[PDB]
Amino acid sequence: MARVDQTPRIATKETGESLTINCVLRDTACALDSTNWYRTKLGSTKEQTISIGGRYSETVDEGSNSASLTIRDLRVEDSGTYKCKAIDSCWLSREGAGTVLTVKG
Amino acid sequence: RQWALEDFEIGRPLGKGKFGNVYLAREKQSKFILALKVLFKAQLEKAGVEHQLRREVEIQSHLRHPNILRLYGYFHDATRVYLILEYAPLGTVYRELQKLSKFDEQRTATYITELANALSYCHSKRVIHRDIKPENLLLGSAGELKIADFGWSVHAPSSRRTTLAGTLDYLPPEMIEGRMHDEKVDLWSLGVLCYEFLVGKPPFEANTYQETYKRISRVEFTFPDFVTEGARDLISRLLKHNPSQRPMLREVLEHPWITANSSKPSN
Ligand SMILES: Nc1ncnc2c1ncn2[C@@H]1O[C@H](COP(=O)(O)OP(=O)(O)O)[C@@H](O)[C@H]1O
Repeated sequence: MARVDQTPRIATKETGESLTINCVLRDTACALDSTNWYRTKLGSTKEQTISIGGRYSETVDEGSNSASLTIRDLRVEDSGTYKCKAIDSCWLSREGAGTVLTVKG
Repeated sequence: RQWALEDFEIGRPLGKGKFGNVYLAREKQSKFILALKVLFKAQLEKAGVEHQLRREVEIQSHLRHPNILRLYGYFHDATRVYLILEYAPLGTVYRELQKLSKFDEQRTATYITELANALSYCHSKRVIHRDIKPENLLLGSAGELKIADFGWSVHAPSSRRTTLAGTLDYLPPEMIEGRMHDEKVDLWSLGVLCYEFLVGKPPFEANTYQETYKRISRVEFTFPDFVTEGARDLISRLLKHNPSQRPMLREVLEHPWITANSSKPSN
């Protein structure tokens, strides 16, 4: 039953807009206190880390066992699949099912 | 967590780390030899590094490269975390440097090539390393270098106060001056390593912290006479105060001194 709900599952945005991704670790006492964010750009096969800073910001809410990623001033290059991936406080592997983002524009 | 201690035969300790020992190990069904690193959770938490290590281990789990120590998996019990690691039979570059005092140009150029190949693969995944020290480099069965410390970051660009205390010797100016830093820190690291490999000591070594700090900030280093023109050139290009003036990793890999002396190629 323990699981990560990542929302939204699908996002279509226009250039210059914003996207917020939420990941919530549910049905476990394990804490989601340190998530890393990853992206595989559309067309590519290469999974990259998302660097925090600039257009990319993140928050973590201890009380709700969640973390979020916000990307500002969206570009067409940003199109791709995003995931939260983490090792929770129980040292167990956790990952969201992903957000498929398409930017047009 | 699917792997468990009974999946492995345990042999002698390979070493003692800050938070536990590393053991020689063997997976029972495949008889594959590996290393099992034990960390005491309480010890990590008291050191305030437990959160950071979980971040670094997650990052490490994605890195598959001949010159990056492979993390096969991990598991835990109530008091310990166990990291299942690639076994590096020839020990640390640090110990090799102690044994040999310094490295010849072919060994040095080959290590630098392997490091640059690793870091190039990392940069392509938007992953950056922290300071790279010889003690955190291991040697595989054919003597191939492996970056082994999981010292990965996380944030780029960045202005966030580094533990400056510890050892300054491997930090770039922009980090000790509290300025912004990004992947260009890895090129500085390559310069310090290229120097230490050839000379036997890092270039900004001083008797006091304050002195070392000034040497780095002002980029004050000199070469022994035996260091050749080609090595001096490469090291001087890497140890630029201005991070943007440092070469690309591809330029390192293509430097005449590297191509003349390395026994390994790019990628
Ligand atoms: N994967 C490995 N293969 C072979 N020897 C290893 C491996 N990992 C560590 N060792 C040996 O054990 C020691 C373990 O300490 P290290 O991993 O450096 O611990 P720390 O967490 O303190 O950095 C190393 O100096 C090295 O000699």
